[PDB]
Amino acid sequence: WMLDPIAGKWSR
Amino acid sequence: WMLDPIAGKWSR
Amino acid sequence: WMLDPIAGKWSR
Amino acid sequence: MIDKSAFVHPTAIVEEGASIGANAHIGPFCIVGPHVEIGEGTVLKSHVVVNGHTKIGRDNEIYQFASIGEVNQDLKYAGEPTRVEIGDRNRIRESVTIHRGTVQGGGLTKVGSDNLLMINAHIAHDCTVGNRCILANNATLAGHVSVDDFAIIGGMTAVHQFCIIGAHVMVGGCSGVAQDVPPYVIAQGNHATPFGVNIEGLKRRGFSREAITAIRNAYKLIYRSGKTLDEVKPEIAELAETYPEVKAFTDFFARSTRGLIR
Amino acid sequence: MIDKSAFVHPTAIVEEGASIGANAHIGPFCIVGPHVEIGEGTVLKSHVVVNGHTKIGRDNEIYQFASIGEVNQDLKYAGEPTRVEIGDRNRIRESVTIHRGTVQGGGLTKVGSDNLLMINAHIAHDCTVGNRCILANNATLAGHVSVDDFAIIGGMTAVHQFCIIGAHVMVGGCSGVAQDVPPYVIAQGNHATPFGVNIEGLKRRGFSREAITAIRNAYKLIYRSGKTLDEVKPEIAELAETYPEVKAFTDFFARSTRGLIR
Amino acid sequence: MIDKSAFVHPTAIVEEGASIGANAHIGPFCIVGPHVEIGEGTVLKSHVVVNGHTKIGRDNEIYQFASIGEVNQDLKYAGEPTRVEIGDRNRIRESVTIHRGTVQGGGLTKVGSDNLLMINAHIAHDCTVGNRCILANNATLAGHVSVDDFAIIGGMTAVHQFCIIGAHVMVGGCSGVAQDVPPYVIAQGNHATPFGVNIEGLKRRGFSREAITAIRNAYKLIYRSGKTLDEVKPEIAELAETYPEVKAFTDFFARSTRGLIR
Repeated sequence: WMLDPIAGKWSR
Repeated sequence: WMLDPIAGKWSR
Repeated sequence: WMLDPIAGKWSR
Repeated sequence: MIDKSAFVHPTAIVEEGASIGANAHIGPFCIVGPHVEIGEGTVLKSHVVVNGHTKIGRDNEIYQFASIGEVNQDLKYAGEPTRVEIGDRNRIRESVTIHRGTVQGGGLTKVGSDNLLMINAHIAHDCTVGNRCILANNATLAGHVSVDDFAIIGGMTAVHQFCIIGAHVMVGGCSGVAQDVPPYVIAQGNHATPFGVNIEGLKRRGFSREAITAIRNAYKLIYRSGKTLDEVKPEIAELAETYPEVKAFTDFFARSTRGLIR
Repeated sequence: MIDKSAFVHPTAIVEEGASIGANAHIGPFCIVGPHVEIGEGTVLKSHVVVNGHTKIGRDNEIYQFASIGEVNQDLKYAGEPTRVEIGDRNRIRESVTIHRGTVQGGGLTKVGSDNLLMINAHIAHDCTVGNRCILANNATLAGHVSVDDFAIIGGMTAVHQFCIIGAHVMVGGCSGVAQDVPPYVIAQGNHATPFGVNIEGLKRRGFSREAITAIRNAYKLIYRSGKTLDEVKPEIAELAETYPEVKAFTDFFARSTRGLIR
Repeated sequence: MIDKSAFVHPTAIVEEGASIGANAHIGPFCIVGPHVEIGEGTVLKSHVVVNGHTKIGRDNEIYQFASIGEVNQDLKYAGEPTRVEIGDRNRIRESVTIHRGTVQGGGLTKVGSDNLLMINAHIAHDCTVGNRCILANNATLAGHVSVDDFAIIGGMTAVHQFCIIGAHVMVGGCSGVAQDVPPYVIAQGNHATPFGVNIEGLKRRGFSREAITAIRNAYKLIYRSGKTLDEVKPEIAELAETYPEVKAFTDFFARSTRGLIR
């Protein structure tokens, strides 16, 4: 799990 | 009537 | 030819 | 007055009347107006402008080129003595702008605690940002906007005037929010539309499996059942009788005035 | 020279040769180059950089972290002595950037009077902004762009090089304007397309019912009649013989070089 | 130490330990930390903040309100001594932000030489920008992003974490890049998709007709042949045996971890 605030999404 | 410059629209 | 960096395109 | 334990750089300008708490740090080239209150341990790195009737909490870190308490951009504003209130432990990055309220909007722009306001984030007049929120790079809140606890607003996203961004909501970057976003929802696009529940966020914040399922069922009622909002409201309130986390929807509906994104 | 009635903060740096008008105010940490002219009553809050061969009018309010007259971003620019001209009573907000022109583009970037340039608005080399305009947060004008009177450009909107934004036009936020926008039109999206006439704007600016109707009919000719632009031009000119407000279209067509958005 | 030929404005603050090269120029109100190295001929116009363990090359021009080497925005960062490395002859415009890396990401944010970073461009922690690149106004690179040589990123475009923007790529403005972009490709939209080869760019950089054709054929294999990426890889490697410029694809695939935009 990785939070990408700029993208505004939780990435995997 | 309300002008929203950031939105770029006239709101109601 | 014209480069428009802000637009991110090559214009004519 | 300036606490004896606070540090004020020789190049900084703190106007008489300003109140600087213990162990606060006002870096070089900063400007602090006479009606400003800076809490204990708060740090202003450098090149920070803080003016107006503004109260800032404890342990905040405000970075260079940020503008706090400044005159808002509303064309109706005429210099009235409005205010700004900022809580504790907020991280306000480079070029962030937080403007004072307007009399017409309530006279107050408020920010809670433990928020991360990334580069060039904008908080317009009369906005209310809760706690533990994240406004990503260039995130822009138009006037009169409410951003509830734990909400995350993606980069370059603009929230239109008077809109509410519910608690635990996640708004994708490059979006345009023109209506209210119920809590626990993921929204994206211009204009923004719903794409489900922020399950990962809820997991990380301690929500139980039962609560998350109840929340998903509440989401389905709103966007899947096909039943008008007014028929769904009592259904959700009913559901909240067993799962308290669902009451968030109920409290949200009572505040909504722009309608829900769909 | 600096007028005796002007105020220059001790920390500000005004280079010999600069001309500062009566009752002007140069706040702390500002930098004013030797080829700059600041009109009567103009205020530079603090942390403002103004350089190059730049002339600024009367009663302007320029906020912290703004950069005016600075070297443009065109890769062809080689330091030639180009210019910037700004009118009266403009409100230039935090982080706005207005760059000098290029020799290739005419050597001049011009801004009129009574404009509101919101946070981080950008006016590139060789642009011409009229009067009573509004560039919202992060609005970006690429080089050689013209923004006519009363035009409003939404937040995060970028106008591509050489494009013209007609008078009384309203561009929705988060847009990409790749072609010319006729006056009185509402445009939105990337790339931008027309969505009718800015009726509310025209109402507030004193346009009569007859003029608004004539304008709507002109709009229909362009986007509804189905007749090629060249067949419509004489028709609109004809219409303007009775309703002068319609000549705005005629004057606009004569300047257009990027074609109309559709 | 500060070279005898370097100029440090009296209002600037260069902390003991900083290394300033020959003929460098540190303008008014700049702040340079003790762990900073500024190369020969580099200019800091004014109001520039440079801190952290940061090394900047020769002949750079850094404009007002830029923040270089500053603490990154990653919530995991806890103040570890990470670094930033910037090359030579870069033009870093107003309000650009370049943040230090994170231990988790490798501890380094790197920028090459001859790049143009336009107003408010953002280079997050752990990014690697090559040479001769252009990041247009408000272009935003999330953490761990790689931007290869000659790449141009349009205005207001955001590149998501860990993505790679291939060499000679052109990303249209107002875009959202969520995956890797092969070299020589033109991408645009949110999320971004491919629209062909950057032919004009290749022409201007000396590519022969044969190389451009080979590159277009490689592009067709990836997006037109319909053959899975793994079946195409050996085909492209085969093609590169005759046209070396095509190996760029091969080297790119070896680094890709987010998959290709489609």
